[PDB]
This record gives sequence, C-alpha cells and structure tokens, in this order.
Amino acid sequence: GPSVFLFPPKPKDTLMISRTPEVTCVVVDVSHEDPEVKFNWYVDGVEVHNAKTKPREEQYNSTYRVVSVLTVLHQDWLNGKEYKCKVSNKALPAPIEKTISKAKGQPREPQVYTLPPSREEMTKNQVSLTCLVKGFYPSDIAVEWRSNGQPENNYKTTPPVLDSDGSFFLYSKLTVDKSRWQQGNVFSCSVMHEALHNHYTQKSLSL
Amino acid sequence: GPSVFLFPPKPKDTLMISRTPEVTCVVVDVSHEDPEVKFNWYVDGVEVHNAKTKPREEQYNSTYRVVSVLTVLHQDWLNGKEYKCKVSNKALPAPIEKTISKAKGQPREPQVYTLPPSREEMTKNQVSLTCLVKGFYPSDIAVEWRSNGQPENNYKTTPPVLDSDGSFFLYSKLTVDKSRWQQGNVFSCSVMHEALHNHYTQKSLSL
Amino acid sequence: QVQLQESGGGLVQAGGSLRLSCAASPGISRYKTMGWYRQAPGKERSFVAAITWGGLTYYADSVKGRFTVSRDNAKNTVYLQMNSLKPEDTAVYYCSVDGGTRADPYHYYWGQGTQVTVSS
Amino acid sequence: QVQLQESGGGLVQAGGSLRLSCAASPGISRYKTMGWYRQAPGKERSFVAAITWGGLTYYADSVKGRFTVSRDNAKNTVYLQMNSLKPEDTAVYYCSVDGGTRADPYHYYWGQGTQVTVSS
Ligand SMILES: *[C@@H]1O[C@H](CO)[C@@H](O[C@@H]2O[C@H](CO)[C@@H](O[C@@H]3O[C@H](CO[C@H]4O[C@H](CO)[C@@H](O)[C@H](O)[C@@H]4O[C@@H]4O[C@H](CO)[C@@H](O)[C@H](O)[C@H]4NC(C)=O)[C@@H](O)[C@H](O[C@H]4O[C@H](CO)[C@@H](O)[C@H](O)[C@@H]4O[C@@H]4O[C@H](CO)[C@@H](O)[C@H](O)[C@H]4NC(C)=O)[C@@H]3O)[C@H](O)[C@H]2NC(C)=O)[C@H](O)[C@H]1NC(C)=O
Ligand SMILES: *[C@@H]1O[C@H](CO)[C@@H](O[C@@H]2O[C@H](CO)[C@@H](O[C@@H]3O[C@H](CO[C@H]4O[C@H](CO)[C@@H](O)[C@H](O)[C@@H]4O[C@@H]4O[C@H](CO)[C@@H](O)[C@H](O)[C@H]4NC(C)=O)[C@@H](O)[C@H](O[C@H]4O[C@H](CO)[C@@H](O)[C@H](O)[C@@H]4O[C@@H]4O[C@H](CO)[C@@H](O)[C@H](O)[C@H]4NC(C)=O)[C@@H]3O)[C@H](O)[C@H]2NC(C)=O)[C@H](O)[C@H]1NC(C)=O
Repeated sequence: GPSVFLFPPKPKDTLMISRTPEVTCVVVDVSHEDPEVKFNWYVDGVEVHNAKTKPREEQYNSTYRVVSVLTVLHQDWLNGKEYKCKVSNKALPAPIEKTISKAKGQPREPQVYTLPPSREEMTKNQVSLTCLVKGFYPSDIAVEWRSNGQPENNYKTTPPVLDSDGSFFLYSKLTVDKSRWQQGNVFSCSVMHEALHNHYTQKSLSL
Repeated sequence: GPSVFLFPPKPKDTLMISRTPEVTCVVVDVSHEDPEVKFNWYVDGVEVHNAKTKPREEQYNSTYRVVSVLTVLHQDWLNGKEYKCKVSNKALPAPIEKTISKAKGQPREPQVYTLPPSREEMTKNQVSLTCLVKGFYPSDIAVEWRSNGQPENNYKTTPPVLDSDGSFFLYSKLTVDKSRWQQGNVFSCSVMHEALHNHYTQKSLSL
Repeated sequence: QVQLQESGGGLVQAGGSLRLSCAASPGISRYKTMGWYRQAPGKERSFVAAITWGGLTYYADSVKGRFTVSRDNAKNTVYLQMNSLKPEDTAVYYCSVDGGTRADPYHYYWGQGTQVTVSS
Repeated sequence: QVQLQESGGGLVQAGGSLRLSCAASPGISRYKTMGWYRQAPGKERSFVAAITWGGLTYYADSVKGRFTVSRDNAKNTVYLQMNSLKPEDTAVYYCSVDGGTRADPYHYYWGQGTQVTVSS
C-alpha cells in the first residue's frame, strides 16, 4: 500500500522574514493501476486550500510518489498550530492521518561562546575557529560566520545534539588561513533562534 | 514485504584485541503468515556457517523482527573484506541481499586539539571542555574522556561531519564542575582510530 | 464498511468490575494489534491497554494489575477486563486497531466509545 | 515453470549489432520494471540497462548511446538492442524484474542467462 511521510519546514525558513517556510507531504508506493491522490490540508482542524501539488513522480521501481507543499506563515508555526495532511487513495481502505507541528516545550535561548584555535594548530597553514552554541530549545537554529559584515564561506556546523538536561548544543568550525588569524582579523559567530529577543546575537573572536 | 537492514561493527570493537566485532543483519516486517526466515552469510563470496541467530520477536505492530549476528575478524574488516547477508522468506520470490564494508579510500589520521572553557562561561556553575577532532577518514572513531586514570562520563560528542577536503571532523564536550577546573585537575580526551599509531592518541587539558 | 463497536460500559461502583467487549468488521483486524484508550471530559486520550496478534500485552501504568486485556483471534473481538474500579476510571472508552511502536501508535480504525461511570 | 527466459545470444564481430529479448510469464511483470545485467567471467553481476513500466530508460555509462532498451508492455517482453559492440561487451547477459532504487536494486526474478561473445 501507499505510505505517507510529513516533513517540517527547514530551520532557516522559520527564522527569517525573507524566506517562505513550507510543510511537505510525501506519498510513496502508489500503484500504476491507481495513480490519482487527493490531498486535504487542515490548519488547527480548519481546512485551507492554499497548498500546491506537483505532478506524479515515477520511480525506479515503477511506483509513483506524490508531493504536495503547503506554505505556512512564520507566526503560526512559532505559535504552535498543528498542520494535518489527509491522503486518499483508492488502494487505501481509509484515508491516512499525518499531523506535524513545532516542537513542544518551553523555548530557551542559546548561549554563544567563541574558542580560539589551539596553540598547537598554529603550526598548520589553516586554523580552526570554533563557536560553541549551547542551552537552546527547540533545535531549530541558524549559525553563521562573517568578517567585516560580509559572509565567510569556509565553515561547517554540526547537527544539534541533545544535552543531558534536555536542551541542545552544537559547534561551528570556521577555518581561515593561519595568516588570517595572525593578520589581526576579527571574526564573528552570529546566531538566530526563536528565543532571542533582538532577532540575533553575535559574539566575536580575534587574536 | 519484509525488509532487511545490515549494520557495521562498533568502531572501538574493531581496534581492540579484548573486544569482539560483529555485523548485524536485521529483518523487519516478517508476517505471521510466513514467520520462517533463513540467513546465509558470505565473506567476500565464501559462505560461513558461523553466524549466531536470535529467536524471532514480535513488535508492538504485530510483525516480527529477526536478527542474525556474525562475529568478524578485526583484520578482515580493516582490510576491506565484503560482508553479505542473504535472507530468504516465503513471502518473497527471491532472497534479499545486503552487503556491507568498511568505507573505501585512503585512511587519514585524525588531528586532536583540546580547547579550554570560554572566558564568558566561568560565571556559570559548570564549564565545558571541548575536544576538536578533525581530518580523519573513514568516519569510524571512538572518543572518551579520562581524568587521573579513570573514565569521565559527563560528556557528549557530535556525529562526524563531512569537511570540505573529504575528511571528517567532530567535537566532544565534557562538562565538569567548574570548582574542579579552577582547582587545577587534568582531564584527557582519548580517541581511537585505525589511522592512529598504535590506534590511539590523547591530549590533555588543565587550567 | 469498516467499523468497531464497543459494548459493556455502564454504571459501576468503586471496587466493582466491568468487562468491555469490542467487535471488528471482518478482515480489518487480521494480523493486527488492538488497543484500548480512554477519554475523560476536557482531558485527552490515554493509552489503556493493547494486545498483539501473537498475544503480547501492553498496559498504561494507571491500570497495571487492575485491568487485563484479552483477545480471541478467530472471533474478531477484544476484551478489557476491568477489576477493582476506582473514581478516575470514569471516562468513555474506545477500541482501536494500532500500528507504529508503543511510543508512537498509528490508529487505523476507532470505535464509537462506551461510557463507563463509577460512583462512590 | 520457467519464469523469465531470454533469447537471442551468440557470437558477433566488433561493431556488429545483436538483439536480446526476454519474455515473462503472465502477471510476474505486471506493473513492474525490467532490467538487463551482465557478468563477464571472473567478474561481478553489473547493471546494463533498465526500462520502467511507465517507460523511463536507464543505462550504465559503459553502454550509453550504443545500447537501447525497449519494452512491449502487452507482450510482457523487454528488448536490448546492442549496437557497435566490442570485445569488452563479451559476457552472459541477464534480464530481471526489479525493485528498490537504482543504487540498491531488489531482484524479484532472474533470467537464465545468455552468452554474448564478441571476437576481434
Ligand atoms: C513495525 O515495527 C517495527 C519495529 O519497531 C518497525 O521496524 C523498523 O523498520 C524500519 C524500516 O521501515 C527501520 O528503519 C531503518 O532504520 C535504520 C537505522 O536503524 C537503527 O536505528 C534505529 C533507531 O533510529 C533502531 O531502532 C534500529 O534497531 C537500528 O538500531 C541499530 O541496530 C544495530 C543492530 O542492533 C546496532 O548495531 C546499531 O548501533 C543501532 N543503531 C542505533 C542508532 O540504535 C536506517 O538505516 C534505515 O534507513 C535506510 O533505509 C531507508 C529506507 O526506509 C532510507 O531512507 C535511508 O536513507 C537508509 O537508506 C540506506 O542508506 C545506507 C547508507 O546511507 C545504504 O547503505 C542502504 O543501502 C540504504 N538502504 C536503502 C536505500 O534501502 C531505515 O530507516 C527501523 O530500524 C525498524 N526498527 C527496528 C527496531 O528494527 C517496522 O517498520 C514496523 N512496521 C510497520 C508496517 O509499521
Ligand atoms: C520504491 O521506491 C521509492 C523511492 O525511493 C521508495 O520510497 C522510499 O520509501 C521509504 C520507506 O517507505 C522512505 O523512507 C522514509 O524516509 C524518511 C526521510 O526521507 C527523506 O530523506 C530520504 C533520504 O534519507 C529521502 O530519500 C526522502 O525523499 C526524504 O527527503 C526529504 O524530502 C523533503 C521534501 O521532499 C525535504 O524537505 C527534506 O529535506 C528531504 N530530506 C533529505 C533529502 O534528506 C523517514 O523520515 C522515514 O522514516 C520514518 O518512518 C519510518 C517508517 O517506515 C520509521 O521506521 C523511521 O524511524 C522514521 O520514523 C518516523 O520518525 C519521525 C521522527 O523522526 C516520527 O515523527 C514519525 O511518526 C515516524 N514515522 C513512522 C514510524 O512511520 C522513512 O525512512 C523514503 O523516504 C522513500 N524515498 C523517497 C525518495 O521518497 C519505496 O520504498 C520503494 N518501494 C518498494 C516497494 O520497494
């Protein structure tokens, strides 16, 4: 039979006004004899007709996959409204229920700490500037590096990790030319999270 | 239709004489109509009759889960031998084959750096000691903490993350009572990896 | 169609005993798991108990020892033997067909519900 | 009870052209995907081409442009037109019916194998 998965919006999408977050409903394993599916979307139980559904998706195994995307406004999501996808299919005795919403629990704001490269990394051509970001809930978050305001591209950030008290932490690693850190440049770890009051917080790091 | 998933041995188990590494073959979605499952195991094509198999176990959703565990020689896994699980079941016209192996490509030795707690964290009740581990391949790795000889258990480490040069990195965070750190104790970040000399390295951290 | 019909609720007394029954349409129950849930007014659904096709039983902490679930696989009915009933057992009870894994059930079908009321 | 049965193999000269065909018993191919694989002596079974129920065609890089796969849904048969062949094509070719995703195929049924030989 067909199977349904419901996906939350991407973390960056929930946090900046210029982006449009969406909830995505995927149906796999829909047979060739019965390829047509109906989507019904419910925002806190009340139906909305604002979702966009794309044409079917023939797979390697000769099964169809269908995806419908419902754009959502940021404030609903942060305020905890539930999103519900209803999938009807003639190969399905009853329609399927999937419901998704923001993670539950009291939000907590991230703490930001910058740690300079270990003195032993100073023998290398490049050094690693690390940003420890801890104490936040829920797990959605945006972390970037910039210098002089413009962005910095040689960085990587870990997935969130559950700490022992139920909040999250992660680390971000910026690698720069060891000349760059000696040069005297100032680098900044900049983070956005729904529990911050002034839309961002940043902490700086320099030799 | 039943499904099979095939799992590698734990990284530490493959690097110690005192541990015994295993590959695990998990068969899910086994029906009550056909609960019979046969396992055949092949090491680089050669069948072995050495696997030890657990009795079936019904899940909450009324389907069966059956697992077969094959012990492995340390050197075989490190040298790239291919391990193959072959699962036959009457609800299934031909057996299912899954194959697992250590990842391909030149191993790279980890670099290990320890980073002290940030200055701005010393107002908190506990502090975070950070272990940065970067530049290694394949991603299999073990990380623990010790002090004065014995293990230190209040730590958490991130999954490995793919870096821009094809290597991996991770971070581990050990939280200690910040009375102890200003007291001046010595803590050690201890890591095992196949590309390390004698398979291990350690770096210490003190006020 | 596909239905679940509970039976056996009613008025009972503290320390009394009630036996619910639940009958399923043909097929919808075969090789699948059945659970009992309950719902007091203004509050939400509690897991109560569940039994698998093979016979494994699961209980909410609230009813362990006091309730026992049972099932006749070929007769397409599941029972909830409630013994030694207490004041908070009062609610309307539903039977269901369940999937997923105890932490996260997926409910295939729901019963209509039967009121159980206990006075003191 | 022979379920797949290829036909058409043999001996060819470099730059020539051969047609493999493969017919399935009724039903086993209905709403499914059929693939061609090959195996050289001492080598491993490796993908060649595949054609879906809906008509999407997939080719290994070794054969792109040179081979073309096709399938007659009503006759339950798949064809592999091999053009401009050279000695590295020499192997036993197998047709199959497939599931999974091109990275991890699941084979429902396998053909009997037909030897194709390209001489110099
Ligand atoms: C009835 O109830 C059953 C029991 O609850 C339930 O079984 C569940 O079935 C699903 C499949 O539908 C299966 O999901 C897979 O999970 C894999 C990881 O499993 C880990 O971790 C989970 C927790 O996250 C544990 O519960 C598992 O037991 C297992 O634990 C591991 O166990 C081993 C052995 O004991 C230990 O050594 C490990 O240490 C331990 N790990 C942990 C963390 O505890 C996951 O890999 C699978 O994903 C792959 O297939 C997906 C297809 O669904 C792809 O989307 C995904 O990307 C993966 O693709 C694979 O990718 C690999 C590399 O990336 C490739 O090499 C593979 O070839 C490729 N496979 C492909 C493409 O097919 C998958 O998510 C659950 O594990 C299983 N639960 C249990 C407990 O067994 C039934 O579904 C229920 N049935 C119904 C009808 O409701
Ligand atoms: C025929 O071929 C089909 C095509 O490949 C194949 O479809 C595949 O089917 C499997 C199983 O049916 C399905 O597996 C699920 O994958 C979920 C995650 O999917 C992501 O990521 C994978 C790669 O890892 C992608 O391939 C997916 O397309 C999907 O991509 C995402 O897409 C959205 C929107 O498009 C983007 O926004 C995302 O960014 C993008 N992510 C990427 C690209 O990484 C996974 O969540 C599912 O697991 C869950 O359900 C399982 C039940 O089977 C559990 O066992 C498992 O543990 C998970 O449990 C869920 O956990 C949640 C919390 O973690 C709970 O809230 C849920 O309640 C719980 N659900 C449960 C228990 O049901 C599952 O692994 C593949 O995704 C799908 N592939 C594609 C490409 O669609 C068919 O199987 C083939 N059929 C046959 C017969 O062979």
